[PDB]
Amino acid sequence: SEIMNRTLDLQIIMDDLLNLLLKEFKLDLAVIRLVDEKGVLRVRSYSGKGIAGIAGKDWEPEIETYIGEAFLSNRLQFVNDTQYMTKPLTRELMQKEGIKSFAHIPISRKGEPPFGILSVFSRTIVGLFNEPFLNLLESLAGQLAQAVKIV
Amino acid sequence: SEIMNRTLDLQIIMDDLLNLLLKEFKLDLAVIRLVDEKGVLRVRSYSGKGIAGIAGKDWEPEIETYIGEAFLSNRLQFVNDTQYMTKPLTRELMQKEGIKSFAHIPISRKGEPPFGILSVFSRTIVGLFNEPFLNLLESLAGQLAQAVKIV
Repeated sequence: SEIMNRTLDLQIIMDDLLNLLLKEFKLDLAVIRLVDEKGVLRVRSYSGKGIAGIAGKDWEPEIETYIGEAFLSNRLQFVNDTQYMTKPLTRELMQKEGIKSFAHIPISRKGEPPFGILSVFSRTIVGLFNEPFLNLLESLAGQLAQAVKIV
Repeated sequence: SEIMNRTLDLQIIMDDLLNLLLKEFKLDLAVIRLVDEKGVLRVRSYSGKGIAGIAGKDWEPEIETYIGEAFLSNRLQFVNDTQYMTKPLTRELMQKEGIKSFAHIPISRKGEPPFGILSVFSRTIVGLFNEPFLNLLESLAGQLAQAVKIV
């Protein structure tokens, strides 16, 4: 109940942060996933449209996906131009959704194993993910990590 | 953490229900508020646009508002046509947002004190809230009440 209310507060924090991110940058979709008790990466927050399609499901982390690789290696993964991906069906599925550019960023406290992924997608531009922007996403991700741990 | 995950599941249940409601009916905004520890009605879920305006804040329940009256008396309150409200500034503020019609429905388990309000608004039509539709909202509200209590 107290923990319940802190979790509901956590939700609003996450949702507001993704909404501000989409306002400020040429991203069209953003998703936060958190590991549940069973270790599945569950969708807990998202902003923009597309959650009902390709970028929107729950994931058992696995090295064969970009998102599983980010989580499992604790290192960001990104594609600056979807035309040049090496996974041909996945590439095809994503371009069909209009995705030009994407990134998966681990959500972890400094020196600790990640407990989620921040995933972001532009249907708008390629080349979004230069080092300055990756800097900012990792800052966003750290502030999310902090807020979760609070609960 | 377990309770945390059940609360995050509760969120998705609420959000999906309001999204389905707005799909099926000529409502343009829906809000769920739940009482926090201090007794304030906090916005915990919403669908549609308008949350950043008049229909969107947290409320200390009070008999001088329609929403406080619904909560405090445990009885639904509704206005079928905003042109005929007796609160002149409030009426003016709402019509300026384009609101034609609204309802506040207590969220309670059968025979128990309410622990939230389901508020719904149409910018689309007057007369929405006939008895059949009020039936359905109270059913929605009971299924929400159940889900919260689960957590």
